[PDB]
Amino acid sequence: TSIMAVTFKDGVILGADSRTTTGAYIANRVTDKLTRVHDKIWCCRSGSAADTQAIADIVQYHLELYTSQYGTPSTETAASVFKELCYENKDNLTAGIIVAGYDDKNKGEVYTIPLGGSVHKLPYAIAGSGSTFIYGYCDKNFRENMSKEETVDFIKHSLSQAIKWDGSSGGVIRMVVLTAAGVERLIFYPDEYEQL
Amino acid sequence: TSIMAVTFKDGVILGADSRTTTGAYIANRVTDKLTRVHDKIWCCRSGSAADTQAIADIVQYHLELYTSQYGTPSTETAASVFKELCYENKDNLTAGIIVAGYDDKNKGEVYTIPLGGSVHKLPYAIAGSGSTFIYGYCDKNFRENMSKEETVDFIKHSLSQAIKWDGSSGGVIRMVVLTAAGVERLIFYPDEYEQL
Amino acid sequence: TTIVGVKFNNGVVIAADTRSTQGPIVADKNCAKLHRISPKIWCAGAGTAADTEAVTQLIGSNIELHSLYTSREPRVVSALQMLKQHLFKYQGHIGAYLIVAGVDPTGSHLFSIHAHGSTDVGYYLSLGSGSLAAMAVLESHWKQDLTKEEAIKLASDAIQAGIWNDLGSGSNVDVCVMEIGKDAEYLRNYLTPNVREEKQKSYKFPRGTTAVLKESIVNICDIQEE
Amino acid sequence: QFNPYGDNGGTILGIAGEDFAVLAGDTRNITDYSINSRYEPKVFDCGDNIVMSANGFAADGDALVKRFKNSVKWYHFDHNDKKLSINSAARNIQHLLYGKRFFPYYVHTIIAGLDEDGKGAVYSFDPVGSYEREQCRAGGAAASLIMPFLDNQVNFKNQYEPGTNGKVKKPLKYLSVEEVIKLVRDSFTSATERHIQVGDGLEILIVTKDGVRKEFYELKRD
Amino acid sequence: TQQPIVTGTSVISMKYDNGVIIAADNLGSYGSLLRFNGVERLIPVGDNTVVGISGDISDMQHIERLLKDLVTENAYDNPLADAEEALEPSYIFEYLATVMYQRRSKMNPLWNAIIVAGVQSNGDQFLRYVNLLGVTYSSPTLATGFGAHMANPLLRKVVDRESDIPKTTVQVAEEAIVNAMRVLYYRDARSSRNFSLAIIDKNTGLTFKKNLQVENMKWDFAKDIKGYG
Amino acid sequence: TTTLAFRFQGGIIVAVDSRATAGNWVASQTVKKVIEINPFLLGTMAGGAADCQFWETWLGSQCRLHELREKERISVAAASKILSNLVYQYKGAGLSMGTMICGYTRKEGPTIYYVDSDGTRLKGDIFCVGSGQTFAYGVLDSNYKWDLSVEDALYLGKRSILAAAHRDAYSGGSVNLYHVTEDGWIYHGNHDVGELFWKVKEEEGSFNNVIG
Amino acid sequence: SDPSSINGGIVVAMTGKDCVAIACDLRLGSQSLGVSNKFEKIFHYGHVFLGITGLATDVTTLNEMFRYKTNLYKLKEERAIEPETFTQLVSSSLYERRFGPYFVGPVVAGINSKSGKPFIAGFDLIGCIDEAKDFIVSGTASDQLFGMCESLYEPNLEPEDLFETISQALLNAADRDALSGWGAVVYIIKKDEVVKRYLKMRQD
Amino acid sequence: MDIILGIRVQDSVILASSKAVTRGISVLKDSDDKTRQLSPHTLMSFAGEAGDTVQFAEYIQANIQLYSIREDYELSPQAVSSFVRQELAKSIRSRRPYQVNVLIGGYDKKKNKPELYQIDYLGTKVELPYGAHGYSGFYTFSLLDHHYRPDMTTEEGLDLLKLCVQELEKRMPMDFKGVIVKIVDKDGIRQVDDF
Amino acid sequence: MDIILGIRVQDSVILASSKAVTRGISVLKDSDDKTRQLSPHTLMSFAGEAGDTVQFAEYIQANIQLYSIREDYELSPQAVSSFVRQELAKSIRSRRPYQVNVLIGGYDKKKNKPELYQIDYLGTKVELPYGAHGYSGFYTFSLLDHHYRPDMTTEEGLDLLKLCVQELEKRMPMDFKGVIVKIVDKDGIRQVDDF
Repeated sequence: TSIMAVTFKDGVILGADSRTTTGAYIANRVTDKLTRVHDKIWCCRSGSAADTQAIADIVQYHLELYTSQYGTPSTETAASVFKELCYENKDNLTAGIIVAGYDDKNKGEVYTIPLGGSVHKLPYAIAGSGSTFIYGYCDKNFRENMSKEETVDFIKHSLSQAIKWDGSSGGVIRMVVLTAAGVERLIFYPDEYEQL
Repeated sequence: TSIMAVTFKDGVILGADSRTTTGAYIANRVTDKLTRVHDKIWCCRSGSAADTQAIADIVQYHLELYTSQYGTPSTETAASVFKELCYENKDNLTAGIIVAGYDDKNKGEVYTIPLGGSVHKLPYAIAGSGSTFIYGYCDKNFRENMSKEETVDFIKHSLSQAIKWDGSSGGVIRMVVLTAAGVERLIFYPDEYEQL
Repeated sequence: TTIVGVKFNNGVVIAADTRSTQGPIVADKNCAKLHRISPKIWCAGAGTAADTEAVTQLIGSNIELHSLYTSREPRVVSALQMLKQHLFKYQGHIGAYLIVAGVDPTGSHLFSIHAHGSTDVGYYLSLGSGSLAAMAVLESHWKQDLTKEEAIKLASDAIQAGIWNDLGSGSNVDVCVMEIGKDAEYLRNYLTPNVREEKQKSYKFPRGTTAVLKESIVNICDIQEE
Repeated sequence: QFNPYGDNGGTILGIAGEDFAVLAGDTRNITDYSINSRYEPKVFDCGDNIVMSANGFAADGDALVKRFKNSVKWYHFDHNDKKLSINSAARNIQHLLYGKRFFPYYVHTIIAGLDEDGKGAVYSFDPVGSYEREQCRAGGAAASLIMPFLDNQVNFKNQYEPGTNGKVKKPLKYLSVEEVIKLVRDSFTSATERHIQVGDGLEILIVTKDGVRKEFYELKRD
Repeated sequence: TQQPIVTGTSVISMKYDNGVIIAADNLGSYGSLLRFNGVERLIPVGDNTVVGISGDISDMQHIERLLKDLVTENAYDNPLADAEEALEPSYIFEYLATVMYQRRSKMNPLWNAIIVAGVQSNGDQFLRYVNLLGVTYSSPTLATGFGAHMANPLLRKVVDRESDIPKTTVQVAEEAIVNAMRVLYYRDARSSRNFSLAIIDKNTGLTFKKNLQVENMKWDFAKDIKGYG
Repeated sequence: TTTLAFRFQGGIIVAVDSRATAGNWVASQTVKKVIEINPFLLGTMAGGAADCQFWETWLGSQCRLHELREKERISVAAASKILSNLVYQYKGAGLSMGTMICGYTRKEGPTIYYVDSDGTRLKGDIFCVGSGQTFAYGVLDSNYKWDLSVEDALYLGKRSILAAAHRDAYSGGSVNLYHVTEDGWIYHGNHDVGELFWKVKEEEGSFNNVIG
Repeated sequence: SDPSSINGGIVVAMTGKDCVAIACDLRLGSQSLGVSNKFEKIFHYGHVFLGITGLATDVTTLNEMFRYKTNLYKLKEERAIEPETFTQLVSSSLYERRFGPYFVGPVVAGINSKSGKPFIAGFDLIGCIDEAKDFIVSGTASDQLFGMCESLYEPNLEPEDLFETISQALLNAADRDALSGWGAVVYIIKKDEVVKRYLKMRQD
Repeated sequence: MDIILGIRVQDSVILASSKAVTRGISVLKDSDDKTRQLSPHTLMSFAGEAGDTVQFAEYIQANIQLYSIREDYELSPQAVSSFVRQELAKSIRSRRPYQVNVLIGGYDKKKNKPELYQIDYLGTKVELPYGAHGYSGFYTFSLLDHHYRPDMTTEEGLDLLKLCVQELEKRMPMDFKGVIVKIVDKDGIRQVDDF
Repeated sequence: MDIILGIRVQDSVILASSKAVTRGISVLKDSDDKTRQLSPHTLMSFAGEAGDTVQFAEYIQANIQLYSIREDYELSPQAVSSFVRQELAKSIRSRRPYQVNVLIGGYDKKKNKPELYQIDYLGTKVELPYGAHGYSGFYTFSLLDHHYRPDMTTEEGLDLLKLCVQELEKRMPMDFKGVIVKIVDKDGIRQVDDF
């Protein structure tokens, strides 16, 4: 299960492979992974689906209550809440959550929280098991403040490699484009992207 | 540890790094691992240095005898003699050996012998720590019967990304160019390709 | 252990075999997998029998309480959360694995829960040792918008396949057809493959074949009033 | 780490009457709850009216038979075609299993046949090595499931005559060939339900002086 | 003691009325990493036999080489031989089994699961299984590993018993194998899109159809679901 | 398992059960735990059944070769020692043997050598080997004398097994009585222990711990 | 391995028509050492009979507990416990201690007061309802009786034809098992009369 | 080792307890009692773990004393035995086990009959004419069944006792430095000092 | 069993050797003396593990006998004890060790001298006034240090021995069932009248 989030001019586009695997068996290939914990802060999930869910459901309650009593949650602020649970449950749970958000004020922002728990703000981020293959690809093809049309194209391509060399990665690349416009879901099948 | 070979029009170009680390300490940064077993069959060594070094000496002497009595070894012949020792002793000895050698009739030939020990001819081959990092980058960029200069560049492009991602990859990119010309050394400093 | 669920427009059908085994010894030739959380939300249990039983009772009381308080039958999405949060607590020591299916006003729903609180969503699923075998039937013959008739026959088919290749799968299939806003039609023992052939030669023995030491007469009735 | 010894399930049954002996078994071959092979025989003719199945780990049993076939050839060659005795075969088999004692073979073996007297006779081998003459002995993991039936339908053990209530035991009664085949069918049919080792087919090779008869019945697949 | 390093995957096969069919995808995986995506796991010996080898690639070549020699050995002495004592699927089969069990007895097997498919000199169809522990059986339908659970049940719907063998035409059998392989690609990760197909028919010999593709992928169910959202 | 042996003036009485358990279940109640090494010697299967069988089938050969060569009857001593050597040397081969070689010569008189898988060879007047040895010993010791009459020794042998059989889980079967006389062993029938229990119950008024 | 296998011992129950049989061996041994030829395993709280296998301390502590809980019931409800109610209670109580579990296999048997049906049920270690009318078999020799009873099984027997069947099954199975022997007791409950029978067996 | 052997005769209970107390390799003292009187007709002899038995036997003594005063009625052997069984079911599930095996031979003074309970450490109570602990019972349970018949007087039991003790010292390498014999009967507790 | 004792007095070497043979928890035999006569003037007693005891003892016996006969000359006791030390020094480095403790008493006929060698299991041979092996030996080392004097006659050597015997039986929970005591002296080997 490779996952990524990549900044562009108008914001951030999250993409993700949709499989949930038990062993070499594909347990489910239409599983949902780009999961709404708040309106324009959405997150990519890797690791044990169970562990991460537990974290994500606790935080989702926090951010609603945060917004009403203490006004809008920042991406940085929200990453902090996630970071506390991760840090204390570093041994107990293995959870790798890319929490990514779009503020109209601060455009696309990416925070990666690794298994040990820490807020690390980065331009763009790659996680899951396929990240490695496309570490070298992605670095070379990093453009700043990309055109929207390209950004979609770029993610499709990166993940396309991942799926050929690692069987876990696979299924539909679902995306949520978080820009000033709102939340737009896109869906791309291997028929469209695998050839390219 | 990152090693590679890539075929092209006129033969094959062998590339390697040269930085070998023991724990965190860099034990030697200029380690040679392009080792001549034959005039135009060279091998690239990764895994345990102790073990690959022993292996390579045994094969070497074997191919000399083969040259004298039975006539010149071809790249295939060599690949078998490497395989057979690797196979019976798959467990005691750790070996990631790329046997590549150049016939004028068949241009560049590249055969990878993994730990398990089997012969697989490939248009290009990657191994060591750094190969995971570049796995997709190279497939994206692969080009068959390319110019000799493009081949030089490619090795350089891919390995710089290996150094970034892996801090045990690095030091001089040495090369053995096998074409019919002979055997030619190229040496390219970090200073050039890292900033490129 | 073979359990399948398949959606249709008018509901969801979930079926399972009732051969249950404790070790290679067939413990029971009928032991319904199928538990009741609520009269339109039924689920089947995999893993250990004791594990599924204990849990199904706990959550089925919980939903009941919730159902009264809110005077509306809760969502199938309530029941998924509820299972999940409980199991998380024991950290998966208690390993209960269910297919949870139900109908409610929101619509028709199909979910999974496992030991450590892993879930899967999907139009069609299957679970247990023979899950692999059932999934196989389901990928070839699935169709957008299965009809009631088509989905029931397909679900029972998948079970029959499971029977043959997976040997803890045998005996009669119980099917619960749960239709939106209408009483669940239990088609108990929809397919029975079984055959029983009595003993060819009678094994009844005349009386006093068996040796006796001494006999006694005892009572459990309360002692006499007088 | 490789599995040292498999298991392939199965149940066999050797019964010594007074003029016939049968060696019965299912055809169901398994590893875990998957059926490896629905049809695959296990009772093998070894010649001279001696039948053999080495039940349990199938691979160990294939080896054991494979060597025994060769020995039957050299027994006749040196001894001017002396009819290979039942006992002689038995001593031979003991000696194959004792061959590696350090990692003993994992087969529970039964040979049945006629003794030289002419009564049906069964000899049974525990894997540890030892063998002894037996009356009725089932083999395998459902050996223990089947045996009580036979000790209450033919052996008449713990049966006494009606109305004595134990004074006078109910004496052994010799059964026809047919009567035993029914008994063997019913035991196995019951076990199809109560155990997942037994099913597919019940193939019985019956050995007499009159030659070899083969008997077949289907069992269910559920 | 040999332990798995490089890995292989399921082989599906069946009997029908005039021959047999064996098929297998073309993979030589190194674990999660699908390193080699076209290492042909079906190795024909003559038209008579096609021997499907799963598990380690390393031992696939060890045995491949033993077979190469075995052809030469057979051809030595009485070379006017061509169908007499000349190789049969059973000849081949027996050899492998015996070596295999001796390898297991030195607590260091060749770590493979193998199905010999082919047609005897009699014309009879041969399907016989042997694996690393040394489990030997023949069955009208045979599959290994993942195939055992998933592509075997569909095969049985057709060739449920001995009597069904004649009814199964080589055409139904051909549909059957091809359809089944798509399913395995859908729900196993190991399985690639590329696959090879081999038909040993008594009348047409060997028809070896390479590099067929699995299409008609299901995403009609993918688009229905969006889960929690 | 319970097997016992006692020497007295009249020779030796050897008595054995017939039960053999595999796992928690009774595998058999017909394994005869008397191995006729030859007409002169009785060996017991006690301990490891298979090991005992295999190695006394072996011992038959060594006795036979001796008898041929020197043309006189083998001492009990010579045969038991030959066994002892073989078993020490191979130990660490899953061997578990425990046997009493019983024989009555005039060379030595009644002679019992207990041989053991370790390689130990121990002489005694009275040996009792088994799980149920422990029960057997109580009745055996108190009626054990050298000058015990022959007739009383026959009863004693049946009674000693009856007792063990009853308390021990791994013992039942039947009684085989054997007397090792001067000329060799003589078989004194099979007698079912199950049945003997009732006769004895009635006859002495014993078996009163037992209901009724 | 399990402490329940160290003391052995079996319980078996069968159905008849409007009559039940429930029987056991009276052997309790601790491996080699036979301790008792008279240790009961079948106990009764009124007409709902409770047969218990396994670990010996555990038997006694739980018999006393289940005594405790049905005593509360009879006074509260003001009426005799039912077979049915009792079944559900037993299971729940074995799951209470999931960890540090109970190492027993109880069998509930009875004749319903209001419905007149013969009823039997079984439980695992941590307790589940196992319905199977024909027999519920337990203990180390559970497999022996599974096969043995099913071949002999003929439905809804009269009191007298039932007595023979359960006797024959208990008798051969016991002698084919090391840990089961010494005496037997059988409760044939006709409908609510109890005839209580010690069987003669060849004790070894 | 450290035997406690019991046999129940027609009109009393006879309990034997070893003099020897061994704290490992060395016999730390070779004469010292191994039993304590719970009630004037109820006697509890003990063997098991070192020093655990010391602690347990004294706490068990007090509980019973308290009760006895309360009701002004010495607790019957029945009551005494079940009390102890109760404590042991708690103990075997305890964080730290207390594994003590007991014989409680008592005179049920409310029915005028001896009663002997065998209670092992797990806690199982059985009434029996005889029971024992250690390797005592594996040799004697059989010898006792033969020679004993319900009609046997106490005096006879004592002669048999000597013989039973004699075998044990012989066939076990252990030696118990004989036994002190305590007789629990209708009269209360009386010493038998011949042994 | 665990005890073998030796005391070298004025005019003789005295050996006392256990009669018990305990193979586990049961005393299979209570009489057999664990000794082998190597020469009429040399006695070896022995103790250790099952199986190794009998093979070794008899292997040594054979070798000394062979030696004795070949040259018609009884080898010095000094030589015999060296023999055994070497065979053991080999064993401990080999595949399979032989773990046997032995006391080698010989009366040198010619130098009219008693000589007792303590060879413990390792292959540590020392010549001492007096020795023992096993844990048993500790208890008795005090009575020998104090009461021994060179001038103890053979007869006085017996007396001290009985007192050691008594102490050993008291504080060991395992009784070694008394000793067969034999005297190795110029007369040869004789068994003490009493023991």
